Amino acid sequence: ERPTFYRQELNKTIWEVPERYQNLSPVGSGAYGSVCAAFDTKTGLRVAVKKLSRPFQSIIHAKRTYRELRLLKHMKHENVIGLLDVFTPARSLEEFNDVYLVTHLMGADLNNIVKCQKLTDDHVQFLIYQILRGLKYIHSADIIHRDLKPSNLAVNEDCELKILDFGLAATRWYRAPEIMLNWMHYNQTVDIWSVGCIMAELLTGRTLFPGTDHIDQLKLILRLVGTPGAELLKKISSESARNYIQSLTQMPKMNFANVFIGANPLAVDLLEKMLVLDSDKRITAAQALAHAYFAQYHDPDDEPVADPYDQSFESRDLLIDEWKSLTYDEVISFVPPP
Ligand SMILES: CCOC(=O)n1ccc2ccc(C(=O)Nc3cc(C(=O)NC4CC4)ccc3C)cc21
Repeated sequence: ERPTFYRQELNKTIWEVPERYQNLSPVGSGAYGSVCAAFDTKTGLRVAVKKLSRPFQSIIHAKRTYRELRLLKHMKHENVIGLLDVFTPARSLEEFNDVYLVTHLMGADLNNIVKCQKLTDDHVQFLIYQILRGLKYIHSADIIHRDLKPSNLAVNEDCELKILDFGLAATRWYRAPEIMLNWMHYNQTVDIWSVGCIMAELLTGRTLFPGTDHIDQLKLILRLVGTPGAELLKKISSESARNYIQSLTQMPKMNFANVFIGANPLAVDLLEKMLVLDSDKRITAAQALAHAYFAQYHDPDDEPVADPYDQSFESRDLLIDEWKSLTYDEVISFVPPP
């Protein structure tokens, strides 16, 4: 039986949700719609509810809506956000215009927990191990975040973490330089770069690359990692592209031990492996988990990978109505987790 729904205005938008979700409180806007904290009267737990913004307005919005719902329905890991529920106030495909997604709230994001504090080495080990374990899983399904930052990390009172907003792509401080140089031949280690920026900041209490704009962001990144070496310059196919980066003023690579003074030598070594300018030489999520830095947390028998994920829809050029219908079927066939 279809639950009883109720209307409420929040941030100049109507929210129509089942009666099971009580006390909606706005927590901000997060990936193509706003998010409310709510109390789930069925479980007694606190949930995050997202109302997608104009999900079937255009073709881009309709495909993005399908992409997100398909991703959420597949993702089943401790350090990756999962779907608790998906609903629409619509009674038919014809009336179907709104999509709401329900996940765990955890408590807060990584920014409100760290709040620019210099964290202890063991605390950093726990936080980074969790992000990496989550990324290993996401990456094994051929899914990348491409915009990982502290605000996409939902964290518990016990510092248990879940990654949010992966597979869909604000601050540019955690962005891989290859994305900003628009190399468009990049791999899964764009996420590893972001992990490196986060880890350095948790260790030092300061943003590693706090650029003021697009130009300044690259300038700051190249000051630490250096201008591209001979090996990386040979890999640039377009001469216009090779002429652009080799005009950003030469910079030698800094020794990280002379930058992160007093830090655990194993933390310095892992940062060297995470913040390599050449994406082909940058460490993977799986390799990073096996690094000596995580010796206390690493368990090769409890670092699972994802089941095969069918994302052939990505190559398809369909009409709004076809993406809408495909999304509707995914809503009605949703099985809540145990
Ligand atoms: C926006 C500000 O939010 C906060 O400050 N937050 C603090 C804790 C917290 C927990 C969850 C959320 C949140 O956005 N949840 C969510 C994620 C996805 C998601 O990750 N989707 C992509 C495809 C994988 C889809 C649906 C929801 C409900 C926000 C949260």
